[PDB]
Amino acid sequence: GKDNTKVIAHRGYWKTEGSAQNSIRSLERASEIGAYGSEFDVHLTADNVLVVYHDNDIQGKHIQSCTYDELKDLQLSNGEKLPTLEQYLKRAKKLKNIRLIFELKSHDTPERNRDAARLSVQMVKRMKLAKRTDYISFNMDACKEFIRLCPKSEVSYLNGELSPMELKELGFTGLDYHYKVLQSHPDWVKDCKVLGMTSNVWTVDDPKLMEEMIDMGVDFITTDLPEETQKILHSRAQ
Ligand SMILES: [Mg+2]
Ligand SMILES: [Mg+2]
Repeated sequence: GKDNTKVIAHRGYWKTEGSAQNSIRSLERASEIGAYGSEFDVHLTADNVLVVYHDNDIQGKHIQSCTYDELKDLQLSNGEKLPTLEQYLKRAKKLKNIRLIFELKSHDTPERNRDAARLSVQMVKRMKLAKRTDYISFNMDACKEFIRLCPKSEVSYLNGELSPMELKELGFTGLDYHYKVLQSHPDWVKDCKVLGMTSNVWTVDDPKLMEEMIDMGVDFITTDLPEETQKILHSRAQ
């Protein structure tokens, strides 16, 4: 029957010429290929500036305890400067076709996670992107604050241990779980459907596994090879 699986470019479309994880180029290239969404990772600096980067440390600097001034001139793998979230969102605003899959990274206390989530929602709001921005996090305190602040927004849990029923009760609108969790709990995708929630799986790059997850009926696949997933979905729709 009909596949209902859409493609999320993990860290943007970075496995392509001139691109880099979590970059302006990767966001642009995700849009250029027509992916459903582009995922990116967000930290709050010591001085409350939101920046875009996966790892907790960049070139020996721990992002969450450093000021933005210490970090601002550090370069990505393609020579771009470390993006501010504001810069990321200014570019995303002109890219109309694409959903923004905003991962808030885990912060150092529950209260700091709440602060990072509040400031994230404020930035998304002032940049006029609340309609196109979905939140994901490993951190439960961050997720709960996004749910509280944005009851009509999409919020999915990353960490893998809560059933869809448990997530629905907390006000989540989806799960976004490691593929092995969904292999270990093969009924959770169906339960999400029954519960009116979305299912997302990360980070799936092997073609046999993409097929397995599409067969299971995941709403989204988060991948470092987004064009391969698109090809597979196109061939299957023939
Ligand atoms: Mg079919
Ligand atoms: Mg991420």
